[PDB]
Amino acid sequence: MREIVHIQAGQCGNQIGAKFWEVISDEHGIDPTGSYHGDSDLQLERINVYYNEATGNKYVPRAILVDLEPGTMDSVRSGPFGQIFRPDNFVFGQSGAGNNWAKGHYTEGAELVDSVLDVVRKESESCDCLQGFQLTHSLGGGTGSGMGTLLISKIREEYPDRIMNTFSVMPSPKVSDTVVEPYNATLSVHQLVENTDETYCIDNEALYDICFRTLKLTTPTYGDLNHLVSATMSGVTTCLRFPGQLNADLRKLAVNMVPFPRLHFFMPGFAPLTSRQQYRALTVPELTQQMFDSKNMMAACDPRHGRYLTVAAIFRGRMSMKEVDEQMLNVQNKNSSYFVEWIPNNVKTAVCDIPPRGLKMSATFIGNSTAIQELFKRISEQFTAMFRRKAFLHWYTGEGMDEMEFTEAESNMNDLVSEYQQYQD
Amino acid sequence: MRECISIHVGQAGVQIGNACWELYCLEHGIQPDGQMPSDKTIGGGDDSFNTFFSETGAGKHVPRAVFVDLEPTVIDEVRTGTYRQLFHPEQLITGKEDAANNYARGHYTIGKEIIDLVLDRIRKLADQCTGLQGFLVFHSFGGGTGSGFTSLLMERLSVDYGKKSKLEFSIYPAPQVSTAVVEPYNSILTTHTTLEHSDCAFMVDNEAIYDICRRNLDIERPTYTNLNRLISQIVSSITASLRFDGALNVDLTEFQTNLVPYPRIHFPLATYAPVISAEKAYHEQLSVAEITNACFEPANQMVKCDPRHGKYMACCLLYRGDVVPKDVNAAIATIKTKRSIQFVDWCPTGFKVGINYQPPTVVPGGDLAKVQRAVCMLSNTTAIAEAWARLDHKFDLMYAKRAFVHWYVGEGMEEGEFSEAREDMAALEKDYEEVGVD
Amino acid sequence: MEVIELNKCTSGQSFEVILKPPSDPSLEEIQKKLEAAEERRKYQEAELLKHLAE
Amino acid sequence: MYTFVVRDENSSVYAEVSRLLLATGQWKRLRKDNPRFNLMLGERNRLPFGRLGHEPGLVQLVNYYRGADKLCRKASLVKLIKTSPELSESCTWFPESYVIYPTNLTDEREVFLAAYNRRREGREGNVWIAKSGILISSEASELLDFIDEQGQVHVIQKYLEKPLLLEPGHRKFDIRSWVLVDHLYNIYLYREGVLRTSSEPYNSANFQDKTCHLTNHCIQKEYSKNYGRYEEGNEMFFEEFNQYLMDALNTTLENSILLQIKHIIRSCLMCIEPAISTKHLHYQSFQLFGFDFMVDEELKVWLIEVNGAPACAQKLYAELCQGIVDVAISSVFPLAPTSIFIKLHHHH
Ligand SMILES: Nc1nc2c(ncn2[C@@H]2O[C@H](COP(=O)(O)OP(=O)(O)OP(=O)(O)O)[C@@H](O)[C@H]2O)c(=O)[nH]1
Ligand SMILES: Nc1ncnc2c1ncn2[C@@H]1O[C@H](COP(=O)(O)OP(=O)(O)CP(=O)(O)O)[C@@H](O)[C@H]1O
Ligand SMILES: Nc1nc2c(ncn2[C@@H]2O[C@H](COP(=O)(O)OP(=O)(O)O)[C@@H](O)[C@H]2O)c(=O)[nH]1
Ligand SMILES: O=C(COC(F)F)N1CCCC2(CC2)C1
Ligand SMILES: [Ca+2]
Ligand SMILES: [Ca+2]
Ligand SMILES: [Ca+2]
Ligand SMILES: [Mg+2]
Ligand SMILES: [Mg+2]
Ligand SMILES: [Mg+2]
Repeated sequence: MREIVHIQAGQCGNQIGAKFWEVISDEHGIDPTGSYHGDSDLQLERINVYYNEATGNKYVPRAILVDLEPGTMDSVRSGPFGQIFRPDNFVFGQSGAGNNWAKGHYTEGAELVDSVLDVVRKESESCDCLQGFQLTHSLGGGTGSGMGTLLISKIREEYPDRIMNTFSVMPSPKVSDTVVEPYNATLSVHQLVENTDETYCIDNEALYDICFRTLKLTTPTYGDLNHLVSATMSGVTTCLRFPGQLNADLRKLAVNMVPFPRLHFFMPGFAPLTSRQQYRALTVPELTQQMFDSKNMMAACDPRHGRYLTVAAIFRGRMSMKEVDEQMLNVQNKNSSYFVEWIPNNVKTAVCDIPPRGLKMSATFIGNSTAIQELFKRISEQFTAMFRRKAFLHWYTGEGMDEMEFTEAESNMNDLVSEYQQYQD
Repeated sequence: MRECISIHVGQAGVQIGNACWELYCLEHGIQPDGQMPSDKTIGGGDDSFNTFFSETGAGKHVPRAVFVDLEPTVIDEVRTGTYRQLFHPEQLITGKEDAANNYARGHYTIGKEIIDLVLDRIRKLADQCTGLQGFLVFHSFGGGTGSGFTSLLMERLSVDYGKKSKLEFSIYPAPQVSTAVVEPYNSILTTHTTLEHSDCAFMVDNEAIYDICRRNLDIERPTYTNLNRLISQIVSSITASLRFDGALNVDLTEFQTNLVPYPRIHFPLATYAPVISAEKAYHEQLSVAEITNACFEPANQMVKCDPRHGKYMACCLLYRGDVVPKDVNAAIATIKTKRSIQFVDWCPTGFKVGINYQPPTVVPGGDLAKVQRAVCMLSNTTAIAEAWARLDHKFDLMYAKRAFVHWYVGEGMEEGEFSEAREDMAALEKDYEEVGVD
Repeated sequence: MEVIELNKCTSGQSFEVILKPPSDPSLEEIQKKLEAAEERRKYQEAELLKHLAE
Repeated sequence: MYTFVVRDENSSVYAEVSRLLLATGQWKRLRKDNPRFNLMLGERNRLPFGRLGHEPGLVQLVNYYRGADKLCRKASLVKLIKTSPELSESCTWFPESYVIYPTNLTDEREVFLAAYNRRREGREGNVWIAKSGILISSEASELLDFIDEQGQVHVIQKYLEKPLLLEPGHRKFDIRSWVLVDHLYNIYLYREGVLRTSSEPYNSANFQDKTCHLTNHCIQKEYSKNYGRYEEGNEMFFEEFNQYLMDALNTTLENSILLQIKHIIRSCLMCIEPAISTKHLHYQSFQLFGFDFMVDEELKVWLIEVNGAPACAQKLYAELCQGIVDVAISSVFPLAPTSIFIKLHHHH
């Protein structure tokens, strides 16, 4: 009974989190009304990790929906599985955040945060042994970014010894809402560096290029991007939601993936990613070659530009586990120049007999690569291009911030990049 | 008759313990309900099996065992398993959240709060003993509980039972069946703080058990059940003398006498044979000399090393089945004339031999085939130091970068305890080279 | 090649073969170590809460 | 894609093998500390055998047999021959030898003096050579006093006083034979041997000048004045040495010398096979050996020493090195003749 409390904040946070619960709810046999209708007891074995059990055998997600405007959450409640979420778990305001980190963190957000902690405390008080929290949000907006990181800061104060995990969508000018996204992203990254144990970095540019080039989607939408994150989120959490000789709790995964407290930002990956030649059976070598290929990486970073500190791959479906080990040991022993030699056996593999819906077998990739520094390098350059001219700063100074706080975020991330550099040589 | 209290710490210890007592029951003729038809003395008796089993007035034979894990998933299997009736609920101790492979967590953070409860439950078994010999501690090197909480229990056992002996059955970390990257740290930490508290330690390297399962049992990807059913065969061979009538290794003290001439060098290598796949229609049964000859093949050693390039300090041959002393000496003679068995000049060049006529018991539905005769060789070679070398090297590669050290320091451990632990292993590796090399 | 101390019983026998002659921390000390690390945890957590309070 | 590491930058031999490996476009070299390797061209001293064969999914192969030092050491060989029943103390192809520890440190001093005094009284040639810095002398007092001056273990053995001298020149020589033992413990002998001949006339009335007595390529090239006269680099190859044996002695190199060399290589290597074999081992071993033989005026072959890290003749680096890749490395890691070796079959 190692429960996980889920929180989704903001537009991106809630639209992605919605599809996430849609995906795993299907994998566990939970219909849109919370009733179970699966056929394998493996579905219910660890069902209580993400769901509570109400009366009548009803399973209610352990999720807290947060946003500073009603719009996004209203859609979810009216969406496919909107009826499955606890009504009290909807915590929202009306002003909105205006894609302003200061509004989500200091002004609007501060007014609503105490009431979100009221629901978090209520979900925790029902847990037999809380593993920790997981947040899904974007960093370029104002609520998921500004108020999300304010939520983590306060959740880590009331639960200093619980694991704090985040799925964080990183902004990209190619997939942009506003020009202030680097400002918000740089301000959140420093918060995550301090108050998260694991952050899964998800770059919207990678999600977009995968949809255009690999999935062959002429005109990708936000929905299209959210499909990939949904599938990925289901993949990384497979070693949590199902039984296996792993016995992996959030803290155990952190202990074996994070060799240094600040370098806890991961690159996820998924395979296959087929275009509609979609029924063809994918072999184990093919799953492996793709899972480690950059075109299947969702951080928009070339691993061949850095070195892997640790790597964790999960294989789903009925397949030769022997053949699995063979191909994994072939990937490492064919490109050992990209794995650090000072962490013995830093590549681990888990297998799962239950594949995702509609796939005979897949593989989810979780890599702590020093190549992630290229991402923060992008954000830092876009941040400095505007900040040197103080462009758009008035939005933030008007909310109570000072330029000094921006300079600090600037440095605190450049330091982060520098830390990733030394461990890469 | 003197009693032996077995202690199982962590997942590896608990599951291995489950596999052994399953075997002890099949061997001693005990049913899952604790009933023993052959035991004519009901609810009492000072027989050789009573060293591991007590008896209730209702005729139940209850293991003298304690299961401890900082997380309840593994031990919940014992509570509802086949032999759930053997133990009473007091024998099974479980926690809420485990140690997350963090030695500092199982020893300090979490161990400090549960140590006094485990000792209390053990004291309940001691109070049923008329002359408690010692303890048999089963644990893993890599686990945060098995490594971190074990070393704390050992320190406290040396305090509450100063004159009692303590043997170990330790699982050496093998990448092929592990997802932990920090297992080298834990191993070197638990060996340092446990070294002066364990009188004799049998190390089993999963890498060795893994290949023995793939090679002999034709198992392409062995599970823990396979690895454990085999380890409880070796453990059975090493504990049989304490559970059966005999004269060799009749008490836990004899293990330190016959196998450990030097205190720190208390890690005998174990070799077992034959391991035959049951799926083989019918196997030609091996002779006393062939199974004894196998005891010097690196293939069936519990730790892969080259004993030829070491020096034996002691040597025990434990036979089970159709073996008479004549055959043993015949094989030994031929083996000395063909094998490279270099002893230390300050130790006799000899072999102690134990024979039990009951052949190895096989678990119905298991992997091992029923053989007419088998043997387990307990030899104390400097060659086992190869294991410490591999491990100490992996420790050095990570520690040079302080990788993962923040997790240990975060749980209250000082960074100095790392180097202090490492420096002890630098001394341990030195004691082995001084005794073997010229 | 010698055999010494041959003991026989109903369930087996044991003997020796010589091929060639030769040529703690008190209970108080542990409580301190345990509590010492507990104090270093409380100090580390204090500096965390002090950080968050700022 | 096979991978290997290099941990002996001085090995002229395997330096070539490593060069040929990369030439195949199928062998990738890794850092010397990268444990994910297939082939280890390991260091000479203190090679970490205990760390081999423990990488999941890697079949690892190394270029040194653990334990072969018993055969490639001055004192160890003497002990191995005197104690091993397969070689016995009456071995007829190894000069009488004795292990002599310096007095400032079992030891065979008295056992040596007994044979010495016997030879002195028997009017027989009593000239011995001490080594481990080499001394030749006929007075036992000088040989022992020299070892005591040193601090390391020395070995005193009979100096072949009737060595076969090549004409013209009247000059001493030795024969180097390279021998490769693969993982399956086959014994392959290189068809090309070299004679490191002395360019000075052998003089039996003066062991002080160790120039015509020590056929070492460095001594003839440093303290000899006729270096490179009769043959280039004081190195005569089997072709020439064979033609000489026929013209002068009316015999072949095969019948008069090679049969004994092939018999000495077998007896030595087979003797230690049970101690160093990697048949049922978690890793695999192979090694290149350099045997040094002496030939007397009776055409009898004697074993001087065995080199564990031998160098090759400048003219035979390409042929032998590639051959080391064919039967030693590629036999375990094949790539997607007329062998240049002579298999010495034996009972395993
Ligand atoms: N032979 C064998 N090894 C096991 C078994 N279970 C776990 N291991 C090994 O134990 C090591 C990890 O230690 P665990 O026993 O799982 O850890 P723990 O003692 O439960 O402590 P925690 O970290 O708190 O969970 C790994 O190297 C595993 O290969 C088992 O049943 N048999
Ligand atoms: N017992 C003996 N009888 C005759 N000559 C001898 C001898 N012992 C040594 N030599 C001479 O010494 C040379 C070999 O010396 P040795 O091999 O012992 O030293 P070393 O090992 O440093 C040279 P290498 O490179 O061949 O190993 C030969 O050329 C030989 O002529
Ligand atoms: N992958 C994905 N990214 C989104 C989605 N919606 C917005 N984003 C990204 O998130 C950033 C905008 O933040 P947003 O969540 O809309 O602001 P917030 O509601 O105040 O937190 C931009 O960089 C967008 O590219 C979505 O549905 N999917
Ligand atoms: O506060 C900001 C600044 O956003 C900027 F930081 F990205 N808003 C944007 C303009 C509309 C608004 C109501 C005033 C909200
Ligand atoms: Ca307001
Ligand atoms: Ca009884
Ligand atoms: Ca003690
Ligand atoms: Mg938006
Ligand atoms: Mg555990
Ligand atoms: Mg030499």
